[PDB]
Amino acid sequence: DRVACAALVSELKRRVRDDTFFLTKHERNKDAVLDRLSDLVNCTAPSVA
Amino acid sequence: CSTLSLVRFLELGLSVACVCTKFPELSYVAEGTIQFEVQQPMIARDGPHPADQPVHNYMIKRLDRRSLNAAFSIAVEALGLISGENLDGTHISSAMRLRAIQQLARNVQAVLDSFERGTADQMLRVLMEKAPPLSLLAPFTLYEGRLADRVACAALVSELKRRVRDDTFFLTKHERNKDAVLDRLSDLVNCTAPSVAVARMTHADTQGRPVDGVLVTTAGVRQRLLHHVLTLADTHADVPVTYGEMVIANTNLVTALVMGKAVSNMDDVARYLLGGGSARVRADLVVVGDRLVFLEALEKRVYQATQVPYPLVGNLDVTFVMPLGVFKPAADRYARHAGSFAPTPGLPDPRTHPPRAVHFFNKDGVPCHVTFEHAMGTLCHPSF
Amino acid sequence: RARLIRQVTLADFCEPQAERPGLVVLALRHPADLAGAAYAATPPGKNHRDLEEAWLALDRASVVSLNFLVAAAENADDALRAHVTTNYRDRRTAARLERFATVLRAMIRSHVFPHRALHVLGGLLGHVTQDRLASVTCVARGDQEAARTNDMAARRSQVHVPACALMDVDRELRLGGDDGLRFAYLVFVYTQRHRREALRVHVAVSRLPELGDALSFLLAGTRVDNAIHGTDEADAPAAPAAAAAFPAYLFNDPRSARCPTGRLNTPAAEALPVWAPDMRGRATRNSCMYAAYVRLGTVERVVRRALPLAHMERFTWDVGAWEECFF
Amino acid sequence: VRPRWAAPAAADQLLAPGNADLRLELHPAFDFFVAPEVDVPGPFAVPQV
Amino acid sequence: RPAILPSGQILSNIEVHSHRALFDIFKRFRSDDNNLYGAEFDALLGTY
Amino acid sequence: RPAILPSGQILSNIEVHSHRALFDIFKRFRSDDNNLYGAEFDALLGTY
Amino acid sequence: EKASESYFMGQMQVARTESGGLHLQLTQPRANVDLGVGFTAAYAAAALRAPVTDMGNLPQNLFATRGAPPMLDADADDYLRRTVNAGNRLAPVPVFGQMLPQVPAGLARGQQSVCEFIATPVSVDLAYFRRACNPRGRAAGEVHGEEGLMFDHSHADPAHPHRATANPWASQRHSYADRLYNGQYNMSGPAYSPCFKFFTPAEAVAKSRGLARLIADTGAAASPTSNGEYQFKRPVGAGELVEDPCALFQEAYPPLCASDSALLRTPLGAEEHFAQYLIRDESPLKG
Amino acid sequence: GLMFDHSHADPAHPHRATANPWASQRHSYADRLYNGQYNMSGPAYSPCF
Amino acid sequence: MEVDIALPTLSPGDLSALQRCEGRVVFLETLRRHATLREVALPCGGDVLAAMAAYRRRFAAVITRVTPHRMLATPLGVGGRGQSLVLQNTGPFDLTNGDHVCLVPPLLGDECLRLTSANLELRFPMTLPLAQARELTARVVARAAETLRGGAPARGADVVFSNGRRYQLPPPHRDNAEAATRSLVLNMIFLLNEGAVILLSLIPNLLTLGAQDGYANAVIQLGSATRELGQLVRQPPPPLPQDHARRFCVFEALEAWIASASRLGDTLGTRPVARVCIFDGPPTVPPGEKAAVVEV
Amino acid sequence: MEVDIALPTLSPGDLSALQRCEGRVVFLETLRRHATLREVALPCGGDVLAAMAAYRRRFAAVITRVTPHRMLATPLGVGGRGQSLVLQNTGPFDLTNGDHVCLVPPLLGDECLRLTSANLELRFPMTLPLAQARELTARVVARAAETLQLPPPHRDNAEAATRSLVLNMIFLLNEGAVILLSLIPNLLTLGAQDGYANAVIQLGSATRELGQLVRQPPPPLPQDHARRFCVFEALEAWIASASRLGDTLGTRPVARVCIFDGPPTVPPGEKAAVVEV
Repeated sequence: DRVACAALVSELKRRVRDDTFFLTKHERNKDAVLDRLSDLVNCTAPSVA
Repeated sequence: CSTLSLVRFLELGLSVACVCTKFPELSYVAEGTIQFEVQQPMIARDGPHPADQPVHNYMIKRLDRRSLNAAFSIAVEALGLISGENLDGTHISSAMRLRAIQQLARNVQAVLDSFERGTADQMLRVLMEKAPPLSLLAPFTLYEGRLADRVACAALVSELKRRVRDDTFFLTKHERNKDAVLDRLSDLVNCTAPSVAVARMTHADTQGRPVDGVLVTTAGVRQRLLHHVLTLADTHADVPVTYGEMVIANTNLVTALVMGKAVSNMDDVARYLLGGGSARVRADLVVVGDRLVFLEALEKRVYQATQVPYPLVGNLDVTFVMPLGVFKPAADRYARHAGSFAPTPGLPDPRTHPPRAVHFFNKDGVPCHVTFEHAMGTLCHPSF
Repeated sequence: RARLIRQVTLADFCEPQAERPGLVVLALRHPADLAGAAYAATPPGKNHRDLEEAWLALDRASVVSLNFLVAAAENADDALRAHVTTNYRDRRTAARLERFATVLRAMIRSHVFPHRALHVLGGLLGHVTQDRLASVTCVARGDQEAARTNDMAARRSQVHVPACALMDVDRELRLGGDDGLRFAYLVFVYTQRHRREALRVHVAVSRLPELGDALSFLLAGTRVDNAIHGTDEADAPAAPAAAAAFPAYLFNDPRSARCPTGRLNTPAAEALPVWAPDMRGRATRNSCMYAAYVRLGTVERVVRRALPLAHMERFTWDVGAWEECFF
Repeated sequence: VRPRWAAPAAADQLLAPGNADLRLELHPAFDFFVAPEVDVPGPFAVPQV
Repeated sequence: RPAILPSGQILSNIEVHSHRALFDIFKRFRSDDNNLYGAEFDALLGTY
Repeated sequence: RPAILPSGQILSNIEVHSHRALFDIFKRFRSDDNNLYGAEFDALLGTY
Repeated sequence: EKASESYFMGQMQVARTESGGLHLQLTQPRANVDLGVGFTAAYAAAALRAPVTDMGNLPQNLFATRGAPPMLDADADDYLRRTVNAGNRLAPVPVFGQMLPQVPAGLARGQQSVCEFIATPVSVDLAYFRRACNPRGRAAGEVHGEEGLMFDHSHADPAHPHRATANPWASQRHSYADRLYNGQYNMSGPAYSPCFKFFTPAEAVAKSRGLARLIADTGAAASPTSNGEYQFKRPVGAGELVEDPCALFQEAYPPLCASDSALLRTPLGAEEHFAQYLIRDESPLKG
Repeated sequence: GLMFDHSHADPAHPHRATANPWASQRHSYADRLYNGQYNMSGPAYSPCF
Repeated sequence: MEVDIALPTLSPGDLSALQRCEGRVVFLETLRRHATLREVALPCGGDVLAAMAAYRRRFAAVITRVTPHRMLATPLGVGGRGQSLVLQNTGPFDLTNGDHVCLVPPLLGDECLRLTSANLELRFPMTLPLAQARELTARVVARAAETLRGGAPARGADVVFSNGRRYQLPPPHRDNAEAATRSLVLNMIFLLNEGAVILLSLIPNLLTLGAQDGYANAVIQLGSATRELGQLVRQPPPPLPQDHARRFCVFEALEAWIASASRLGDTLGTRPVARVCIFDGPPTVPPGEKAAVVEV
Repeated sequence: MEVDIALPTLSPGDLSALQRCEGRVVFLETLRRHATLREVALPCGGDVLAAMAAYRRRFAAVITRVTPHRMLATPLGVGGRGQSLVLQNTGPFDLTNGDHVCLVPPLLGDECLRLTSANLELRFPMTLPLAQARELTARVVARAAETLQLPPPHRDNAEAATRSLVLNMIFLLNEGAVILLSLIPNLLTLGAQDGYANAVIQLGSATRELGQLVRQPPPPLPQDHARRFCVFEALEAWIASASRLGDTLGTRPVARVCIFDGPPTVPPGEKAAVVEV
C-alpha cells in the first residue's frame, strides 16, 4: 500500500543523515561500534550452500 | 531449488501458555461451559459490630468458536494427467505426469504445514486481546478490596491518569539505567496470578524446577534485552510430546444421545457415585524476579517470508488538543525580561496584538501551522 | 437432467389426449385481476367495461396449448382450424374458439395486452385425465428429450410447432449467415383500430440475440398504420396555443427576469413568462405498441414434414422475460 | 465577470492547487493572458472572435 | 428427543387426530422431517 | 446445581468480586444456601 | 502463565468445489476458553517505532455531510461551495457514483489525520490547556461520575469544582458543538471525526458493572478508522486491534505548540512573553 | 503524473501546491534551462540537471 | 458452496423465533465458508433506496435448517446446474406456479426480527412476482406523489388484485412510510422531470405540432429512417464563459441525466433471481408458506 | 459445448505472444463447433460507437487453451448461467469482488496483437465494471449528440445513437407526466426545509434552472379524471424504460465476479475467477 512505503521513505531519509559515518563520530560509545558491525553482519542473508 | 523449513507447534516455547486437547466431536457440541467454585477466606474482627459468615460463590465461563482454512487449487491440464484419463501412451506423457504429481505433493506439503503456524498465530491473537496493559494494571492490584467508597475510586483514577502517561515506554526513554528495566520486568512477571494446576504439562528445565510462563517479543527488544540486562539460564528444556484427548464413550454416549448433555469426567463421577514421553528441544530460558520463563521471538521461526503482519507491533492512540485564538487576561501579559524580542526600530510591535494562529511540529520536525482560514470548512456552512 | 412442472387443471384449452406430446403450453392468468385492471387501464373515449362482458360471455381452467391459441387469431391456415375443430373430442369447442377470439380482440382494445396475461411453460409430455379434468406435465429447463414419456412407443419426444406460424428471420432478412445454433422467440403482433383489430402470432428463430430493430423493420406496416389510427376517439383540443412553445432563448440570457426560491406563492413575480405544456390526445407509448416477444431457448434445426408441422431439433428450454416493442 | 488582473488574486490562495493563475505565471519577466484573436489596435466594438 | 428403545407395543390401532383431547403435546409431521437426525448436545468440560 | 468431583484444583486465591467482569453468569451467597440440597429430577416412565 | 488457555482442536474436513481448476478448501473448527480466575496475561509496550500516521493538519470539510438544511438563496450556497472547496483537498468532487474525495497522488508520510474546530469564548482560562483537558469542559466521561453527569449543570464540574463548565457553547444538551459531533444527530459524514468519542453518551445502554471491564476493554478495542491514504470511516464489522487510554478517561493531551514561530527555537526559555503564549508538551511522549 | 500537474498539492508541504511558480510548471523559465530533452547543454557540469 | 453462520447463543423462546424463519433470504458479504450473525444484519428501520442499492453489492442466500449452534445458508448467484431449493414466500400477496420472483426491500409497512437477547435486528426482503412488483413500486411512489402536491389525498383506487382477492395496500404511515420512502419518490420524480425538460429543450417546437397529425407523423418519421426533419434538434444557444454564475451547457446536463438514469434503472432489481417450479403440491402457494423453487 | 478455433502456421515471434492471451474474449458470428481464426477477427480500431453497436449483434466467447495447432473457446451465454470460468482483466480500473463486468471497445487503439505472418490483427475488448461503463457510454453518446484519449465520431452512425436516445426520451412524455411536471416549484420548496431533499437534486440540475425562471398554471384535468389515474401509468412506464435504458446504448453486464480465496480486489492485467449471468 501507499501508507507503508510513505513511512519507509520517511525513515530512510532520516537514517541516511544520522548514521552515514561511524568510528569517526562515535568513538566514545565503544558499544555502538560493535552494535553497528553486528547489524551489518546479520543484515545480509546466506547464499546457496 | 529450495526446501521447506518445517515447524511443529509443541517444540515452540509458546506451547506452555495453553493446554491443547483433541476433541473430534467438537463439530457437534453446542455451547459448552466450565464451572468454577471459589471460597474466600475471612478474618475475625471483634467488638460491637456483628460478625459475618464465610462467603461462597459459583461461576461459569462459556466457549467461543474459531476456525482455520487454506485453499489448495490444482489446475486443469494437470488434473487431466493425474487421473490417467488424459494420459497418452508415450515416453513423454509419463514424465509430465510425474512432474504434475510431484507438484501436487510439494503443494500438499506446504498446505498441511500451515496448520502449525496457524495455531502459533492464533495463540498470540487470543492472548493479546485478553491482556490489559501493565500501566493500567499495577495500581489496580494496589487498591484491591478498597474500591467501595467513591474517594478510593477517585484516588485510583487520579493515579491511573499519571501511570498511563509516565511509564508507557521503557528501554527507549531509559537507555542509561539498567535496574529500572529489571524492576519493570519483575513487576510485569509478578502482577499476574497463577492459574489451575494440571499434571499433563510437566514443562521442565534440563535440571530442576518447572517453567512458569512465556515472554514473547520482537527480535529488536529481545536483542536489546539479551545483551545488557538479562542473562541466559540454559539452552534446552524437556517438554511434552503428546497431545491431550477427550472422547465420549460408553457413559457420556447414552447421556448425550437421550438427555442432551455429557460431562467430561463422567466415568470418574460414575465410579465414585456407585462403589465401582518428554522430548528434548532447544529453547532459551531466563530467570526474572523469582520465576523461570521462556524468552522467545517468533518473528523468524514463524511469520517469516509471508504476507501477514507480526501481531506484537501494537498501536497507541493519542488525541492532541491545542487552543487557537485565546487572548490572555490583562494581568497576565508581561515580559520576563525588559529586553524582549524587540522588533525592528521604528515599526509597531506585533507582539502585543491578539494572536490568530498556532505553530507546532510535524512528524519529523518541519513546522506546519494552523490559522483561522482553515476553519472555513466548519464556520462556513448552513449547519452553523 | 431436466426439471418439470405439474399443474392440475381443466380440459378447456389444452387437451393432452387429443395432441401427442411435444408442443408448448401457456399459463393463463386469473381473469379477475385482468377485468379489474381494465377499469383503470382502458384509454379515454373507449369502452371501460367491454372486457368484463367479453369474459362473462365465456362461462379453474388455466393452461392453453399454443396449438389452440394460434387457431383463434387472424393468421392461421384453415387446415389447422379443421384439425382443432374435428380432432378435439370436446363439446361446444368451435363456439369456445369464437368466444376466445372475441376475448383477445377485446384485450387489445382495452390496452391490457395479452402478453401481460399469458406466461409460457415448456412442452407437455404427460397427463392423466379424469372426466373433464387433466394434470399436464411440461419441461421447464434443460433439453426436451431428457424427459421420459409413458407412451412406450416413443419414450423421448421432440417439439412440434404449427408450420403455418413459424416465421424464420435470417433467411428472411438475408443476413448471408450460416445456420449454426439459433435462438427461438415467440412473438405477438398487435394492431389497433377501434372495432376493427386483430392479433397475429408467430414463432421466430434466428441468431439475433436482440430483436429490437429487426422487428421494427419486419413489422413496418403495422407500426406505421398503428401510430396514426391509434389515438382515435380521443378528443384533442383545437390548434395548440403559441404559449406551448417551450422558450429556449431564455436560458443563457444574462439580463432576464429572475426569481429566487422561497418567494413563489403570489408575490410581485408575475413577470415570469407563462408556458403551458399541453398534451391531451397525442400518441402515448401504449398507443404505439405493436409487438411483444419473449425468448424461448436455443435450436439446432427445423425440418418440415407431416396437416403441416415443424419438428424442432435439440430444443433447450430457457424461458426469459417479456419484452415491449413500441418504438 | 471580474477581470483577474484588476482584483488582486491573493497572498497564499494564489498558490492553492485550484486557481487558474499558476497556469499563466511561469516566468519572472513576461506576462501571459487570453485575448481576442484580432490585431491591435482594432475596431471600437470588441468582436466575438 | 424421540425415543430409542420402545418399551411395549400398542395393541389396537385408532385414528389419532380424532382423539387429540386425551394428550397434552401433539405433533404429526408428514414424513421424515429434519429435526429427527440432529444430535447436537451441550456439556460442561471442566469443574474446578 | 453444583459439581460433585472437581477436575482440578485452583492454584491461587484472588479477590473474585472485583474481577466479576470476566465471567458470564455467577452468584454468591452468604453461607449455606438452601436451594443446593433438595435436587429433584424428571423421569419419563415408559415409551410405546 | 503456566496454563492460561484451554484449547480444543476439532477434526479437519475438506470442502471441494469447481472454480479453470478444482479448489480444495480445508478447514478445522477449534475453540478456546480462559480458565484462570483473574488476569493471566499482561503486556508492557516497551519500545517505540515511527508514528504510522502523519501528525500534520487537515481541515475537515463539512460539505461532504448531509442533514443540515441548506440556505434559501441557491446563489448564496453555490457561492459558498465554490469558495470553500477551492484548493481544499477532500472536497467532494462529483466523480461518478460516489461524490467522494479523489485519490491523491504522492504521500509525504503516513495517512494524514483530520482536525476539528470547536467554538469557545475568548475569556476561557489558558491554564485549562496546560494539563490534560477535555474539549468539552465538562470532564464527565464515565470512569469518574455516575449517570446524569454528562449534561447536568446544577452539579459542579468534577475536574474544576469552582466553575460549572469551561465552554457553555459546548456542554449543554442541544448546544452548538453537541449538534455537530454527537451520535444521535445524524450529521456524520465519510470523514473521521476525531472528537466523535467525546460528545456521545450512547453507551448509556452499555452501563459498566466493574472497573475491570473497562481495563480489559481498552488495549483491545477495535480500530474505528481505515487504512487508506486519509482517515476515512470504516465499517465496524471488519475492525483491527488498537489500544487507546483516551476512551477510558475522555481526556486529551496538549502537544508542543506555541503562538508564534519565534518561541519554538532551541533556546526555549520563557513560556509566556506577551499576548503570545507557549504550551509545553505533557503527553505520554516526552521523548 | 505528479511532477507537472498542479491540481494535486505538494506531496511535501500539502498546504500549498508549489513553492515556486517559476520553476515547476512545464515550460517554465527555470525549466527551459536545465531540462534534459530541451537541448541547451554546454561543456560545464550542471548540478541541478 | 454452502456457508454456515456462527450464532452467539441468545436464549430459549427467541431461538424458536429464529427457527421459524427457516425459509427467507439473507444477503451475505463475501463467499467464505464462515460468517458471524453480526455481519448479516441491517437496522430494520432504514432507507429503502440505500438498501436496494446495497442488495446489488452482496449475494443472496436462503436460510436452510438452523440449530442452536449455527445456521446454514446457500448462495444463489454462483451455483452448479441450478439445483432446487425451498423458499418461504413473504410478500403481501401470493405467487402462482411458473413465474419469476424478485427481491425488493420491505416497501410497505415493515416486519423485522428483533433479537433482543443478542441486540441486533434483521430485515428479510419481500418476495414478489415480477410484474406485480414492478407495478407495486409505481403504486407506492404515485400515492406519495399525489400526496406531495396537497391535492385530493384519497381516490379509493390504491388497491391491487392478485388471484381474485383484493388487497388493501396498508396506510402509508405505519412504520415509517412517510420517512423511509421519501428518498425513493424524490429520486424518481426528479429524474423524470429532468428527462422531460432536457428533451423539450433540445426540441423546442415539439408541443406545438398538430394535435393528431403532426406529433404522430414526427414520431413515426423518427422511428423510421434518417429524414429526421433536418436537425430536428435546433442548435441550442451558445453558453456563457463558464465563470458567469448562470452558465448552462445543455449537453453536459444530458450526459449527467443519462448516467443517473442508467444507474437508477440498474438499482431496482426487476431482473429475475429465481423461478417457481413447484411440483407435487397445491398449485398456488399462499403467503407465509414454503414453495419449491429452482434458481434461474 | 466448446468452440474450437483452428490456427494457421505461425512464426515463433508471435505464437509466444498469442500464448499470453489466455484469458481474453473474442466475438464469433455463428456458433458452429469449428471455426477458423481468420473468421473471428475485427479490423483495427475505429469508431468506438460503431464497435459498441456491433457487440450487441454477436455473442462473445472466452478462450482457455492455446496449443501449437488448436485454440479452444467457450460460448459465453447461450444456455448457461453458472459455468464458472476465468478471464483476465484488461481495463484500467481494477474491478473488485461483488460487481458485474461489461465489455467495452478499447480506447486510443494501441491494443492490437498485430500478427504479420497471418496478415491480420485482433482487438480484444476491455472489461470494465458496470458503474463506470455506464458513465463512459453516457459521455460518448452525449458527445455524439453534440455534433448535430478521444476519437471523433463519424456522423453516419452517431445519428443512429441519437435516434435511439431521442425515442427512449420522447416516449416519457405522457398526459400523466405533465401532472408530475407541475410540482417543480413544490419540489424545490421541499428541497429547502430538509437536507437529504436538497442532496438528491444535482448542482447543474437542468431543472432548478427552470423552476426559478418559468411559472406554469394548474394542469388541465384529463379526460375522465374519475375512472382512471394517470400519474401511476406514467411512473410505471418510466420504470419500465429506465430499467432497460442503460443496455440499449451500451451492453448488458455479462458476468459477475466471485472469488473464494484470493484477495478481494484484483489489479489490471491479472486473471480473476468469474461466473456469468
